[PDB]
Amino acid sequence: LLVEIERFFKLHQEDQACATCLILACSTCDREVSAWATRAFFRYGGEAQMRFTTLP
Amino acid sequence: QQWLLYLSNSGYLKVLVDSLVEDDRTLQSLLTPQPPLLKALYTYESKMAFLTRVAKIQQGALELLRSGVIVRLAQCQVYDMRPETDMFIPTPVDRYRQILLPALQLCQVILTSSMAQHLQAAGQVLQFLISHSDTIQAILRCQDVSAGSLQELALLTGIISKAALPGILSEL
Amino acid sequence: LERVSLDAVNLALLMALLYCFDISFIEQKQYIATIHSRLQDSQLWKLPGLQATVRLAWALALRGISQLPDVTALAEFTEADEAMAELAIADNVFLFLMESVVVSQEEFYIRRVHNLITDFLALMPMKVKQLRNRADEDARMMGNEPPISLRRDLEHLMLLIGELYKKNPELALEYWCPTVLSKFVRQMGDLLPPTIYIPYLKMLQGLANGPQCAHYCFSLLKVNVSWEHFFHSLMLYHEHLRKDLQKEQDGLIAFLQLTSTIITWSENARLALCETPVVVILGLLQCSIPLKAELLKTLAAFGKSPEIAASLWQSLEYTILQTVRIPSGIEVELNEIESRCEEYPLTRAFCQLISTLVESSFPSNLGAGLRPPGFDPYLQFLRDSVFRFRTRARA
Repeated sequence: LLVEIERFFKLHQEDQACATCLILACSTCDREVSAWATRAFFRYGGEAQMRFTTLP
Repeated sequence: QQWLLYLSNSGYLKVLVDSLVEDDRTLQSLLTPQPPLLKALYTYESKMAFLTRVAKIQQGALELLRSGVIVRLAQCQVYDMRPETDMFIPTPVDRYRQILLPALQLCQVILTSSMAQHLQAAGQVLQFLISHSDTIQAILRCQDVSAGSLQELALLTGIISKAALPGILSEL
Repeated sequence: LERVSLDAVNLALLMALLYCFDISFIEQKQYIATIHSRLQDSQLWKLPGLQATVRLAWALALRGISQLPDVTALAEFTEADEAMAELAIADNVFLFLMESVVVSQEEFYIRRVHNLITDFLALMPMKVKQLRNRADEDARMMGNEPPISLRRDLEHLMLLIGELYKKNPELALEYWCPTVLSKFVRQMGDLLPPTIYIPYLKMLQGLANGPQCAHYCFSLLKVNVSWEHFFHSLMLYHEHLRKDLQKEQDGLIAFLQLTSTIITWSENARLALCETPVVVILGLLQCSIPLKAELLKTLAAFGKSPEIAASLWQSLEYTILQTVRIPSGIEVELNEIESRCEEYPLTRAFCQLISTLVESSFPSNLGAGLRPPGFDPYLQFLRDSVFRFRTRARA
């Protein structure tokens, strides 16, 4: 799903997606693309799509 | 052996390449100094020989090339000109062509002495030929002791040609 | 005709003269032989360039005529042809062709000239090689433009082609249609000297003219120098440029001119070139370069009609956004564009790219992360432009 992670998001939920995203980023032997993308998702979520946030 | 490593480094290379540039200038200054010539023929020729010898082996050729041989040669501008353009004239032609034969041998030797093919050396030599083309062509026909020097120069270019990607082959 | 150098009127006579030499057989060949001899004598005249051309042309033809061996056996090639032709080249016989070609009864002229142009390929190859080899060796590693141009006879020939063939696709097709020209092109492709290489790129651009020709040019690089090599060259130059922080401008400008010409006249193929020059071209744009505008023009050609605009928009936003610091106001945003798009060419290129991308679509929440998102700041930038326009230089 790295390229579309909405599907993961939908089924699993946002929190879980974030957690997995963190693991992929940290995960060792991974391609830079994967780690960077996961880092990007973790940090910024999906641009103009899913936003990453504290809500009152 | 031994030397290649030591010598390399230092010193010599740097100094000797710079001295190539100055070699061109030194051939002109050559007329004057015909006299101070005696000194220097004993030395300048010896320098060319030293350079040629280093080129004959793999490690030596690498050091010369690293020193930026092609650059100094471009700077000397020995090749990027026509000798005929311009003492009894046949003597000056013999002398100038003479310088050209040794430098050309040094270039050919450096080229072949690496892996002349896909290697970087092949590319550098081709640039040498194309940039100094028409001299190669011009060299091909005529005579005298001057012819003898001319003949040797012609062979040297031919060796450079085939040794590289065939200068002709490249010029498809 | 001699008692004309500049006078354009000379062109009117070229049809008759080109065709006349073409039909040398008609003459006798006691007469043809006499002309040949007279011409060699006539090498006295450097001032008349156009005499030099026409004579050179006659030679290109004569060689073919000598095919009936009665004539050929009689003559010695070195003395009879090569020496004279070489003299003519030295006396700027190619230069004036280039002039005839550049400064383009059209049918008679085009037909007769294209016959001339082709005759030179097939019959002449010895001369081409002689010149090419001559050129490679001549220069030595402060060259003035005049010094660069002196020996440039081969490149001039390539330009001759470029001007004559340009538009005209009809003529251009001849090159591509069968796999000697096709040989010529392969041959030209081989010439490595940076200047020959750049003119080769330009000549091909001219050849690329029809939607049909463009397709062949696409295949020429792709299948039977490859497109990849081309981008590689661009990539290498990019590194050298940045690591460092005229010759290159010549080469690069030509590289871009060519990519532009084909990408414009192409179809599904556009995506293929797009993915590949797109990434490299983007990188080149980041560098200052004089050139910026030109790559933008090429990029635009690459831009596809559909959804897959996104890579391009990101490049553009990233390539305005990156340096700029944007406060939370509007002006800072304008500044981002102004800083990057410093010169006139840069802007015109930018406008062409933008015109293309804006044609029908872009990504949502563009610029997300870095800045206040959305397309709006780009339009603001135009305030900088068409506000200013009134005060151009230069209509």
